[PDB]
Amino acid sequence: KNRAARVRVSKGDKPVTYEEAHAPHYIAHRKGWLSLHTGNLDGEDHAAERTVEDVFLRKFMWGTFPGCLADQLVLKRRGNQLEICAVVLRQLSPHKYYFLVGYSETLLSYFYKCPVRLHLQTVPSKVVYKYL
Amino acid sequence: TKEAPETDTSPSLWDVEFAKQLATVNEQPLQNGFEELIQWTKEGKLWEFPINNEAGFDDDGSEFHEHIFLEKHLESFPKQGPIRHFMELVTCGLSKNPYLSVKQKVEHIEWFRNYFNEKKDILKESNIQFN
Amino acid sequence: HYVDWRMWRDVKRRKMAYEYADERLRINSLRKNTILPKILQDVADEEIAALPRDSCPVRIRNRCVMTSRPRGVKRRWRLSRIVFRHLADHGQLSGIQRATW
Amino acid sequence: VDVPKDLTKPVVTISDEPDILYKRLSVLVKGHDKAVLDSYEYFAVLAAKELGISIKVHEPPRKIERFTLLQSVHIYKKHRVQYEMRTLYRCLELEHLTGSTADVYLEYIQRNLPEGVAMEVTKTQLEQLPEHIKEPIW
Amino acid sequence: PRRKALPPRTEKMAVDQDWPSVYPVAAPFKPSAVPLPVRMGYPVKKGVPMAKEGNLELLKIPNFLHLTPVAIKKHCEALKDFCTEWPAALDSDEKCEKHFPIEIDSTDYVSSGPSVRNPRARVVVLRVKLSSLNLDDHAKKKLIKLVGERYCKTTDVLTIKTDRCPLRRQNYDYAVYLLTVLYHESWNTEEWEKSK
Amino acid sequence: SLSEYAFRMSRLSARLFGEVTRPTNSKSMKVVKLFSELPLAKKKETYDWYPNHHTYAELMQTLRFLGLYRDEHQDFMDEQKRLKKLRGKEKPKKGEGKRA
Amino acid sequence: EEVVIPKKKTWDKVAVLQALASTVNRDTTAVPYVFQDDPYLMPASSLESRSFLLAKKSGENVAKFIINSYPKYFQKDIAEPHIPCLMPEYFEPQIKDISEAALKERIELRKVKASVDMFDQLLQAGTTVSLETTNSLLDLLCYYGDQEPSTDYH
Ligand SMILES: [Mg+2]
Ligand SMILES: [Mg+2]
Repeated sequence: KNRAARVRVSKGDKPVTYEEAHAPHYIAHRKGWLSLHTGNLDGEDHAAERTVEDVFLRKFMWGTFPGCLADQLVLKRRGNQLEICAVVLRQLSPHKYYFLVGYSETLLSYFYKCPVRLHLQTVPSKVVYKYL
Repeated sequence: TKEAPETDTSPSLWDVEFAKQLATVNEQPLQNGFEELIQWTKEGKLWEFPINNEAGFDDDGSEFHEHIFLEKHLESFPKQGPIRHFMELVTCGLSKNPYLSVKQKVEHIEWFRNYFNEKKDILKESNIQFN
Repeated sequence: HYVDWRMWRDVKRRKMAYEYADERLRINSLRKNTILPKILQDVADEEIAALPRDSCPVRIRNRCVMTSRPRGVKRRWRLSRIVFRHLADHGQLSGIQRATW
Repeated sequence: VDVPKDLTKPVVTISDEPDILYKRLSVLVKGHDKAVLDSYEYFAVLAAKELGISIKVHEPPRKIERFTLLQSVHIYKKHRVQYEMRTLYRCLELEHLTGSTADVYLEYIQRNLPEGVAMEVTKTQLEQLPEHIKEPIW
Repeated sequence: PRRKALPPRTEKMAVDQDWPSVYPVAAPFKPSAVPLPVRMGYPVKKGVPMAKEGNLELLKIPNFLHLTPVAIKKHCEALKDFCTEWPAALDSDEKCEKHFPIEIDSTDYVSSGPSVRNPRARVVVLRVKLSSLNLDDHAKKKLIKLVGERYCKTTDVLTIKTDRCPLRRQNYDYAVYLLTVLYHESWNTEEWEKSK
Repeated sequence: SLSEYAFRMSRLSARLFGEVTRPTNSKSMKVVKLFSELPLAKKKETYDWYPNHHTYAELMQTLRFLGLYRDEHQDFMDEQKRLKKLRGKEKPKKGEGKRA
Repeated sequence: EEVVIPKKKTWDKVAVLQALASTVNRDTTAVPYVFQDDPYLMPASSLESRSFLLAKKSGENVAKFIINSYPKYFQKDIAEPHIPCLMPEYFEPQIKDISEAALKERIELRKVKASVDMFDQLLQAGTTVSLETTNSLLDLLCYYGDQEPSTDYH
């Protein structure tokens, strides 16, 4: 049987998100892409460096906002800019969010040598697409 | 006022710290998205449009005749013989190379000049007079 | 802090091959010709063979940058077939989708 | 009721040197999504009409690069997975521009280039015969 | 007690407002700012598409909310002061090649990333018809033998492509220089030419 | 297999376009290809193949001791390494090991 | 026949952005741009408005502290063109020798204590000190009042 990126059915008590409920054969039919850049286009270059930056960002943000991320990130590149769009929870205090936004935006700008901006969208609870 | 002040003299600490107080009166937080882009562009973080792939890269102000015409550096070599033919091929490829600078192309040539000065005794057995 | 020692040995090889790249280039030019004397070409055969082994570019291996896997590596992403699919199957690689036709 | 009584506009000085001419300006944008290109076309075409520029649009054929990989971590050769990257094109052929007009239009659309969309701008400049070419010296 | 979120500011918006002021530049989809009941997603059995609140699919879209027709027309009205007028004389292409017989091509590449470099930007192409040059029978016959496959007899166009030097200004100079030494050598007559 | 006029004309075109002038065999034309291109070892895909794992691992190790990054993986293996001390399965002293 | 070619127009690299910003106005339904456009993160009261920017400014200082304390992690430069404003700053003196040029480097970094304690050593040795160098030390001392400038952390 196939296993990649599939959430196995259960009794019915397990909540899943939209992206987590669709398998790889829906990535261009019912889902989009979590990262958007030009590396993988025909005739373009530096697709390998853009991938290592993505892998590091998803981990930097998972450990920098522990227990706060409601769903996967959405990385966007428009020229020199790098826009990180995240959906976070409302448990943490806003004072601590503004601290981490300025700490991460700055640390990542000096690391990758690019202007970085972070966009948060708070939700009360993790959105549920269905129950498996 | 005075026609010519002491422009050569550099501002003192009192003048450098007073100019930082005049840049704070007009200091205000970013009011819109456009202003952020403007601030970044002035600092140098954001690219200047329209896009130029050669931005910030001038190869030491070198003209095309410094990359393609390298037989000016072959004046310390035999004018005729195998060394000339060989060194006429090195400079032909060095002329077709857009990945090197003129400062790097001369290094290659100077290395051969010094290399043939150490092999003089070996070039005499083959009847080759290098300097 | 690399994945394994096999990876670490390749990092050193790519560093030593970058320092001697020009010296090896200039010497090979003498060998790859029928113009210069055989006596001189024989001396260049010994000078480039006396350079350290790790300076030779053929001793470099394109391993995966995440798992250090020597085989099954895609050169465009520098990843192994197993890691590439893990990111592509989760929609983390821009433009990559599954093929059907 | 609150509105800036006066507005400041960026200074545009006129130079003495002559301006550059462009017989054609070919803009080729790539992307993985077609609706993002159909939407970028509508924006780039409408921005040309308001600036007084001639523009023609055509859609070059797409390119699909495929490749296959093993399905399992160990053995099971027969069973593999195939992937593809789809590259869609959209060419915007402008005509009869100047250096300044193209400098403005390009900056306007390059900045608003959406995510996952590249661009190849081919500029066809008009020049005159050099002085040395007018007559022979020999 | 716990801090509660304020209601979305879409309710305070009026219908006859100025949208460009809300989305002046490119920005991600903010459901608390976009006053549209837009939905996205594949519905479950006897269900409806997911709402915009918390939807990641709408965040993945590169929206065009900052480029509404109202803004475009308003943006370009302020950009007409940077533009120049095209010579009315040069109406057609046949008249452009009579005063400007040379055409220089050069390509610029725009790609995401921290580096803007691209080695494909150094290339320069120079095209010119031989009918616009002051050549005679001999010079023209000799020029076509030097350039080789760079000349197309069907179109009578000489194409010079230069990608030797790092920068694009150098290759431009190289191409003009090549056109010059070709023109003059073509006019020059040598002794060996007699043995044709 | 060329006429004298064609040979002396081709030799001239080569001089103009900066190509090889002297008659050279295929073996010796590799010297032109060795210096007209950048060697494989100096290409950026070769010497910058790997990302510097020292920086990534040393940076995030420091950020964890500073309290700014939470590594769920170190916490896992730090809890296991703490339960093996209570069970007696502790790493021995170097040199003074079980063997001698 | 002669065709009149138009004159070339020039402008600054930010001129096209200032013309587009002149086409918009303040959004009445929104809070200042600097804040996060989100109901839970929007400042309700005036105290939040000021305490929310002081916390975001505090994260920028915590990152600069880490960037200047461990420069080696951020030295790798991949940007083209180079961005000088995104590279670690070096506040420590590099010329460890005692000379006239080694004191000038400690005056440009505003090292009051090190420069004065090192000026005595240079003066004790008897080496001639230029009057343009001793005048540059007075300015550093007359301004701060023989006290060290403020720093992120000691
Ligand atoms: Mg199967
Ligand atoms: Mg091999």
